[PDB]
Amino acid sequence: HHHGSMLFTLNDPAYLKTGLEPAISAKTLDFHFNGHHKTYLNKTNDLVKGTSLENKSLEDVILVAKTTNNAALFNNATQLWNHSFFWDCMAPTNQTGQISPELEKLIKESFGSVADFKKKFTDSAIANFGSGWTWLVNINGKLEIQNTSNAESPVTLRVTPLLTVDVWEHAYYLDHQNRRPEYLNKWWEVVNWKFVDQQLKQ
Amino acid sequence: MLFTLNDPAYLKTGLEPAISAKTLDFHFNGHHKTYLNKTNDLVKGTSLENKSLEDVILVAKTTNNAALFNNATQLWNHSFFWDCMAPTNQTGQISPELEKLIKESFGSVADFKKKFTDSAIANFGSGWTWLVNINGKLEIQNTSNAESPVTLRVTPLLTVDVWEHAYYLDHQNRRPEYLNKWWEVVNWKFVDQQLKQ
Amino acid sequence: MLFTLNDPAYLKTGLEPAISAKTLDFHFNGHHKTYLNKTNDLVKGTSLENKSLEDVILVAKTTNNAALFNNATQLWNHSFFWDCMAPTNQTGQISPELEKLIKESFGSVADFKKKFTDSAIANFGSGWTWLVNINGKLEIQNTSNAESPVTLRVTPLLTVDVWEHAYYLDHQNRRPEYLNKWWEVVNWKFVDQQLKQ
Amino acid sequence: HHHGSMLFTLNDPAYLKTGLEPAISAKTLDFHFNGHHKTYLNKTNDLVKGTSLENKSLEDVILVAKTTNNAALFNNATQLWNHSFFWDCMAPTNQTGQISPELEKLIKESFGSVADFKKKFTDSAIANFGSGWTWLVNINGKLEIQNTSNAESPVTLRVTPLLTVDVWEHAYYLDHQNRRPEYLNKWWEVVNWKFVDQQLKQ
Ligand SMILES: [Fe+2]
Ligand SMILES: [Fe+2]
Ligand SMILES: [Fe+2]
Ligand SMILES: [Fe+2]
Repeated sequence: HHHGSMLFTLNDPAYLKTGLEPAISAKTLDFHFNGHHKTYLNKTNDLVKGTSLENKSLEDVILVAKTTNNAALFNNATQLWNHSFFWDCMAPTNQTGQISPELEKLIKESFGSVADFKKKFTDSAIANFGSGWTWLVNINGKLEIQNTSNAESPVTLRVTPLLTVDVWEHAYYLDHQNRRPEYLNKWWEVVNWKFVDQQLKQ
Repeated sequence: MLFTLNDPAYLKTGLEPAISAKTLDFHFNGHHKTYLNKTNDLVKGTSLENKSLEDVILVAKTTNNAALFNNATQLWNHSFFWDCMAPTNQTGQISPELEKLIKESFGSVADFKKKFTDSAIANFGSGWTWLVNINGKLEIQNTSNAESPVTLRVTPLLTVDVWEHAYYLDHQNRRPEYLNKWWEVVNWKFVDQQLKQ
Repeated sequence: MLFTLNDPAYLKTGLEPAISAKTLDFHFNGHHKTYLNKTNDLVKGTSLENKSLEDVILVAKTTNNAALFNNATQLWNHSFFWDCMAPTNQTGQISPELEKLIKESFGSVADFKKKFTDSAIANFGSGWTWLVNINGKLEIQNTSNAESPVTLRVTPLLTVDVWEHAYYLDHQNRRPEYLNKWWEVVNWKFVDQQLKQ
Repeated sequence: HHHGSMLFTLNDPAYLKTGLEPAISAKTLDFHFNGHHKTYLNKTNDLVKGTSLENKSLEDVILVAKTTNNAALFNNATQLWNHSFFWDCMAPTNQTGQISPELEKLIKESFGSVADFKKKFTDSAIANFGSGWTWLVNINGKLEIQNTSNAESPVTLRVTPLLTVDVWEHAYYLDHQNRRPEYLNKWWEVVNWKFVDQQLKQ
């Protein structure tokens, strides 16, 4: 069938060892990336080998898992994608850039103001019960805030994800314990707005 | 501009032996127009006015709006469903490209039909059974109630409706008999056109 | 020993104008007996032999056994459904006890019926709409597919089946008209007995 | 209308300050009980007061939330109950007691052996994806293992809960981070078997 075996791989986030203070500590990123993310990577790779999914791209694996209702594969493959997306969403504070004019317009149009968007994104992330994610998605020029639970993700949907925050407790418990609002508040300072704008141009 | 529907071409003729014109009257003039009315009502006076149905569906899904998602997606599902069928003498045939991908994912066309049929039979409650194209690999997907691959980064090729209203008047609980007769009204040229858009 | 059903006393007469004898023919002899045989098939050769249907349902629910849960609970749901109805001349009345709890919980019987009815209309897809007693406080519950309060620490008082097969032959897409006329067959004697013991 | 208003309350677990080493540290119990459990208690009391659920038992409030699909009420009220049950399920390693011959009888029958039960329960709890709980329940004399998600709980069901472990990440992340198997491994050493026996015989 093939003799060109491939697996998924992960590269260190550039800020892995220095951290994302004051939002996310270097300690948290160690357990988050070397623990959770690599666990999802190894499990996705184990479940796909020796099957018709070997060598398929991660997004094809995610959509096959979703359409065939394969829970174990969906949970690991989509968690593998969500964290890779999550790392691009953030940067050390001095390297975040700013909201582009074009992106600022669509935030105003969909939410009134940038300040209002942040509060509604934050309140939505706080209200997201249990493990999951809160997303900013672009629907053909209209922006929306989406909550998902556990590994569910808009990567499966006909939308463009612009931004996500992880509210699984492992994303913040070492630094913030039960104070998720304090986690989300400081997380705004590490949002990589250069990436959000680049996601908008596609 | 409100969303609108046009009668399926075979509305008065029916799709015997799968679906009678009687059933099509209730299915289109009842259920499908009901979904159309609710959708227009839910969108009227909102920021969703003058947006496509697909945008309306994805807005409903991403914002977890059940009432809007259920009616707008059901509105899309039936329009796709009607396009998937034709009277037995106007079905066309499975294209060489499509047979090729069917054989790849399921071995043979006969095997595909079998598994597709078993999947629709196993689909408990209300819902739909779909054939989708995932970047060159075909898959059979069951969805519940109004759920639909129209939300997903996949291409739907074919669907059969297994809500009981799609078949109860002609077949009552004989859903297997509905599905196997349903194969005779599959609009294969539509399926092939979905593969090559 | 394996589970059994006995014919509803009114199987040949129907519940006109709510449910015809024909609908009852497919509803009982088709679906309900199908759920019975599959429940019987799944518990045969297993540790569930000898256990009551309720134990089987709770075992299926706690172990996430979908096939066993769907069949066994639908098997219970339909039995409870039949006892909830009677021919229009044999429905009995709302007792003073139940009437007090209805207006305590819902304001008036008129507001209750409207809201129970509005609830069943809103119960999207296949499912059931229930009146339940929670230690003296009553509530309206919507469930999907085979889901049921029989698993819960509540006492069920009344249910209407809104699977489309429950009503499609008599009312097709007119679920409100099925519910409107379903009220005339509510075995209000039975609902009051559920309120005791 | 009456003149004896009531509220839900919590008492400190007896081991709150000593901890449950090596399974759960005193620091975790501080955030878990004083943080999470008390937050669930105040939200439950705040949601019911001034309503027709005021002065109703915790179990009645839960079934009303569940039957009427009241998400905010169900999540807080049921989590209030889940943790209270969880604290009774545990005791310091020197005060756990032993499995009674009658409880041992039902375990062997439903699971083959006590060794096989612990593995199944542990494997079930490791596979419980996201936030949730893993339970041992008695169904009219037959025992079963149940996984639930987020706040879901057999307190809603016509069964007797015998034992639960909390697998929300806040239950273990400060002591064990992503090593949930190691948390569950040590958690067996703090299981209060005499509480499990009392649940069976009541
Ligand atoms: Fe994470
Ligand atoms: Fe339909
Ligand atoms: Fe039914
Ligand atoms: Fe907890």
